[PDB]
Amino acid sequence: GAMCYIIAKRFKKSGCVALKAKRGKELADFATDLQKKLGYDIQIVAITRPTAYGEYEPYKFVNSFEEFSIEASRL
Amino acid sequence: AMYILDKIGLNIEILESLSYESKLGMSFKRTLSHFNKEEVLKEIELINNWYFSLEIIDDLPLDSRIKSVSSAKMKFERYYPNATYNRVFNDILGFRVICKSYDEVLELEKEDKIRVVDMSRGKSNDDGFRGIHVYYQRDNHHYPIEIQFNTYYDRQLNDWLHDKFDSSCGQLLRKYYENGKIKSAEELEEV
Ligand SMILES: Nc1ncnc2c1ncn2[C@@H]1O[C@H](COP(=O)(O)CP(=O)(O)OP(=O)(O)O)[C@@H](O)[C@H]1O
Ligand SMILES: C[As](C)(=O)[O-]
Ligand SMILES: [Mg+2]
Ligand SMILES: [Mg+2]
Ligand SMILES: [Mg+2]
Repeated sequence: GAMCYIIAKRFKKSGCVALKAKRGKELADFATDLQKKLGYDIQIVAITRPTAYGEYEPYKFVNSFEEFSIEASRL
Repeated sequence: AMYILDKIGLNIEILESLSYESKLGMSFKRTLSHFNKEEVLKEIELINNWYFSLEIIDDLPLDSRIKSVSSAKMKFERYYPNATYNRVFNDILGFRVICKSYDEVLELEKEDKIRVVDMSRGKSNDDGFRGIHVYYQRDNHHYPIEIQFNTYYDRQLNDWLHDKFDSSCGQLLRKYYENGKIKSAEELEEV
């Protein structure tokens, strides 16, 4: 089905962590929780397509919520 | 009925359905002085959560971005207390589209609920950026929804301006781009 990409990026630091994910309650609750833990210097955003958002280049693609959490916390 | 909206699979009904009603009990025509930062951030956390859960967004034939609560916090701190709420928190849901011409975008002016920010010849403080951003707002208690329009020509320099950049610096880079002096990422690193 249709997928989006959840993105983590530190303001004023180029590049992001990206995970292809399904929009829904599970993703939304994961993102809200992760944003709280990471603090306000990190942005958790959702985009449709990486090619539409050059502001997040380069994209460090990951393959799980666990890897996304770990890599986002390293920004 | 509007050509540009038909091309991007949107209409007023869809925009209404994607609009979040504030429960703060305060008109968004008011300045930030009338809002409590903690209340605003809790509400924006809920809006961000809502947009992360709406599958319909991924099915629309145009790109979009759900801005973070961290961006909202920085905006609040930067614009408090004199900025107007509807001018600050107007891009939580933000669409992005390539338009064939800026003239097809200006037809949106016909809709009373759509505010057009025409920067196709620059912003008041010109910094090289070019494009037209529009904001739909269902009423004074709903969050606006943004749609960023750019031609391919303007999008190219906007991307390069984002990668590297006084307003005069971006303004001069735009002048060099318009003169044929910047034609690639390699050519941008010399000028
Ligand atoms: N000088 C510039 N160079 C490139 N892109 C620019 C630009 N000025 C504005 N833009 C684009 O236009 C969008 C809207 O600009 P503004 O509302 O003035 C700042 P902003 O959106 O708060 O920045 P942000 O993307 O860090 O949140 C920006 O997010 C960016 O994509
Ligand atoms: C249930 As989960 C892996 O989004 O935290
Ligand atoms: Mg930013
Ligand atoms: Mg925002
Ligand atoms: Mg800002």
